[PDB]
Amino acid sequence: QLDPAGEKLYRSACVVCHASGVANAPKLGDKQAWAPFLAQGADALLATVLKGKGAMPPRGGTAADEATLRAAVAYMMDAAR
Amino acid sequence: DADKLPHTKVTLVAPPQVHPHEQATKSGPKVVEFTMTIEEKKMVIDDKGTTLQAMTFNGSMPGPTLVVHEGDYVQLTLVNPATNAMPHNVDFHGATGALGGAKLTNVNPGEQATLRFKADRSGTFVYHCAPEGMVPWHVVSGMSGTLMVLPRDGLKDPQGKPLHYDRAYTIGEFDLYIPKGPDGKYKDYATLAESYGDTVQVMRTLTPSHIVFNGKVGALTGANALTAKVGETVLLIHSQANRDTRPHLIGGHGDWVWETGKFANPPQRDLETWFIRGGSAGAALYTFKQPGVYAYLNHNLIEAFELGAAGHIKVEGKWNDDLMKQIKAPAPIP
Amino acid sequence: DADKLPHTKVTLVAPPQVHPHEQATKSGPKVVEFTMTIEEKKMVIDDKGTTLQAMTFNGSMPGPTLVVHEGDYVQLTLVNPATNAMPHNVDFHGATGALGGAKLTNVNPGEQATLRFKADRSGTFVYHCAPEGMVPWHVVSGMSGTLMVLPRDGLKDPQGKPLHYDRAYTIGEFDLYIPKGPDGKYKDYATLAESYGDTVQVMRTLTPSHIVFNGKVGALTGANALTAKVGETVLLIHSQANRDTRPHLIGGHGDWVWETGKFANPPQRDLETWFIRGGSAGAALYTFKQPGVYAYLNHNLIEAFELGAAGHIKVEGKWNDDLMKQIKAPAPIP
Amino acid sequence: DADKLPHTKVTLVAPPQVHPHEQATKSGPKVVEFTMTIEEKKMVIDDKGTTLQAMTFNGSMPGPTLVVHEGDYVQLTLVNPATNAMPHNVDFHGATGALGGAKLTNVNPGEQATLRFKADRSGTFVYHCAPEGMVPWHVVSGMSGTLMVLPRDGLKDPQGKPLHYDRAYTIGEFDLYIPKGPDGKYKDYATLAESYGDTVQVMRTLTPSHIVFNGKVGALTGANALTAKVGETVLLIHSQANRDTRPHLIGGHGDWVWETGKFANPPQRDLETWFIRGGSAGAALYTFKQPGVYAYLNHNLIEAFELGAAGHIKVEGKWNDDLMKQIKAPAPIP
Ligand code: HEM
Ligand SMILES: [Cu+2]
Ligand SMILES: [Cu+2]
Ligand SMILES: [Cu+2]
Ligand SMILES: [Cu+2]
Ligand SMILES: [Cu+2]
Ligand SMILES: [Cu+2]
Repeated sequence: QLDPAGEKLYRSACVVCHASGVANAPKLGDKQAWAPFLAQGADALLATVLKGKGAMPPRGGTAADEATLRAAVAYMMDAAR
Repeated sequence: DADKLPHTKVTLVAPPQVHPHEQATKSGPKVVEFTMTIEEKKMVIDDKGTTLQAMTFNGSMPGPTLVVHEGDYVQLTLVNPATNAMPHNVDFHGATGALGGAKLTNVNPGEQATLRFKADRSGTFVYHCAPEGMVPWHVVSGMSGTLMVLPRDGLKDPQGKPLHYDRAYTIGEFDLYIPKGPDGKYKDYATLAESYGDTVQVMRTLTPSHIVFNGKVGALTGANALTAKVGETVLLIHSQANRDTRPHLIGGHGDWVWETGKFANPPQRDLETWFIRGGSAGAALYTFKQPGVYAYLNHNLIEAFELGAAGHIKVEGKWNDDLMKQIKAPAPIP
Repeated sequence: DADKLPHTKVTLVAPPQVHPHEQATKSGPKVVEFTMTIEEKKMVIDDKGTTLQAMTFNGSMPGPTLVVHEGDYVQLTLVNPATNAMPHNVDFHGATGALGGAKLTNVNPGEQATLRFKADRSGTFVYHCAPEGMVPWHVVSGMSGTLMVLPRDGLKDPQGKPLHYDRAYTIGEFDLYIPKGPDGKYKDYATLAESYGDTVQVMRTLTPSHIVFNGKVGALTGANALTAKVGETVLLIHSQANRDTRPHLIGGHGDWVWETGKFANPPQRDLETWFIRGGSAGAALYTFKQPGVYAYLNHNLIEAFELGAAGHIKVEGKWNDDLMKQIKAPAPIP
Repeated sequence: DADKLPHTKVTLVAPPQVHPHEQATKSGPKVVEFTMTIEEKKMVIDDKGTTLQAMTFNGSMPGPTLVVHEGDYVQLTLVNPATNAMPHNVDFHGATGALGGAKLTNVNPGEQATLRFKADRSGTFVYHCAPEGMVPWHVVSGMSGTLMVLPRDGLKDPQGKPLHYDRAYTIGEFDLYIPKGPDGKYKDYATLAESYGDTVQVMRTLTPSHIVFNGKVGALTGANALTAKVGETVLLIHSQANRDTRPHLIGGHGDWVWETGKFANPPQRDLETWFIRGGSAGAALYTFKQPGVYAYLNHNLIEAFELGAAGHIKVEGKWNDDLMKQIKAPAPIP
């Protein structure tokens, strides 16, 4: 079951790149684009968000805690199922 | 061929000043090299401590004005320090192709790029950041400035007579969209990206919370008022990258104005108020005839006095009674 | 020397009329004397009985139009009767210095002042009240009008050919910001000062509750419609001291239009719709070719028909079938 | 005498295309016959499935562009099929008399009418429905398009030099006022009439929910992107029947622009952004110099990227490094 804190974080910040695909960010809900990410699993995706990757800044450019970031990753994964 | 031309490096200056230039020049085309470094920063934008999660070229709103001459090539190095969080780029309205250069200048934090383009059209032109997918946010957050491309023999009136200014000022007007919380107070955000969602909500209402000259309410007032003298001719460059404005000099006029900002068109004279279309820069000449403090403002007076779109020019010199005289000072009705 | 020049006194008339003048004149420059008296008053602004706590020059919105000629001096006595509550002044966009005259004409209730200035630039120019710290409220509450400075030689087309009108009308467009109560009904205020705070909140939304020609919905309609006839040339002076507007004559055109309102610039011809920048007055000539009832309006049609920015012109004369013919009247599809 | 003039018949085409025409012509005046049929229909205005209860001329927003030459007579048969619910008519800004023809073309469902008028003024002119008491609703619901009246000698620059275009495209920009329900989602209505009351409430806020080119977010993208080649001159006709807009070609310019849309006036050159007044049509020529996909948009970037006022031009040809060159690709800061 998702937590409302994830979507809230997504809507406040992450959406700026992931709504469309700013700098080739995998778009929210893009089923094919997200398939390989789903296969990596949630922990790996969360680790990437925390670290930053390419044009995605560390923590997706937020000051959110790990649990809230996990919840936002979960919301993003959910939209791709 | 640009590679065969002399190269000159220009040192930029902070608004409202404009870097030293030539107007009319006997020089032929050259490659003029500039560098700008992007700075994201939280900035206080009014008298009441309201903050903006801002984005800037060179640490200022607007970015500095770049002057060349028609037929010069602009060669810009754009630096995005690793200390920034977002990717950026640059779109010059004065340039031809590749979305104004935006497609060729995509820089992530820690990266830089160099663009050359031919400035083959005279006029004041907006430049602004335009990262694909997040364009309006970067513009409204502060990423715009002006390129001025002067005709090789300077400005001309509609009959071809030479016009010369003694000083140039650059004013960038910024429509801001700062979110309020449920308690009715402006929100302060810990990071740039955390400000986005609530900011786009405000953007969609098309109603700015603040409209400011040069990055804050009162930026061009008090100690920081513009200055001039009776007899001096000033060029007032006015950019608005996102929304219309209507500049007016209170107690003055636009003597010669290019409101669409393109010098190959004849200017209009004697303007009370002119009109800068969102996404352009225009230019006005005025020669002061009276001393005193003037207001330079957006003549939607709510936008000017309530929301912030107003500055001052303090002018020295001798009062001219022929132009204006107080015949009877305020006194009781007889 | 303005002293030593002959003086003349002009009696003003209420909008939409304009006081008798000369276009092309053989007269030399003169000091033209005017008086205006400020009136604060409650006014009904729509057909539902909504009121505005208004402030006016000479009892009308807009104030009367003052006509001189380029090179004349305007000498205005401004009277603020003791029956008023607020201090007032006047800022002429046609004037040079002292914030348009505002600094020299600060009159408290029970006071008057006399200002002279040289009308050295031709055009239609806004004048409006501008008390320090109170400017937008005084302007949106009704304190604006037009100064028309005609070239001594009359109006001219782009090729320098003479243009002449048979009658002039003056239209002031007023964006109003009337507060609503918790019940969603417009508020009605006992006193002017009482209206201040609530009005400032509505102003800051940048959304007018009403936009009216000449002080109320339907002011220029019915018994009060403007009139002309086929073959007659009319000058339509349009002022908007605070907000942009886009005049259009339904079934007509602007034959010759100075949308920025400055007569030394060539006019444009054949306009369907023109643009008056907030903080300016512009002028259009039209010669009627067809009889009937025309609408003259702001062509944001919501602003016109929903909010009030529309008037009528009733035109006498003979229908011209060459210009327009009903070939088949509405009839059933076979 | 227009009776006695030869008649010609035009087959209209849907936007953004414009029916084939002559620019300069050796033909003399003719009566040019057009037919348009009104269609009220529910339309999907984005890729998300949002609907508008729309009203159109000929099934499209905008209606088709009609081209004649100055001195021709336009003879329009307007049909309002029995299938429709509302009365309609047509007001041509290019016509003189009877509210642009609206008084002579009132057609109830199941009726048609034929109007002739003399196109005696050159320019791009809006036409729109204007049923008494319902004008703004019909217009913002989709009932507008452009009449282009070309000079008989073709388009001219400010010195009277001939300007020729290889293709013309017509873009109608529509500010939509789509109501929202308690769930924050746009409302869907079963019939046109059912949408009226809620739509009027949105209109009065003066804030569009969407602003679209040619009836849909992203209408001018993909298979329906505008197209051209390096070396090709395009005429971009831009109509806005209700609200201001500020067209801009990203990476390009307006080489020659008639922003008020009236060809007997000299065009301006080298524009970055131009201004179409609500209730008018304007036109810009541009000759492509670089290949690539350009954005053509309203440069209030919120209106463009958030609300929908943006389209594409796909341009074939060879890149020109003289005009623009990536000197250094994005790479790490040294
Ligand atoms: C806390 C908010 C954010 C979340 C939860 C989030 C989530 C994710 C996730 C789960 C991935 C896939 C990881 C992978 O590619 O292996 C990803 C990738 C990416 N994200 Fe985000 N993101 C956020 C913010 C942002 C922002 C603000 C930007 C734009 C500055 C951005 C741009 C990107 C890009 C470009 C990639 C692909 C990286 C590459 O392959 O180079 N993200 N994001
Ligand atoms: Cu940026
Ligand atoms: Cu731009
Ligand atoms: Cu006052
Ligand atoms: Cu003013
Ligand atoms: Cu209709
Ligand atoms: Cu109209």
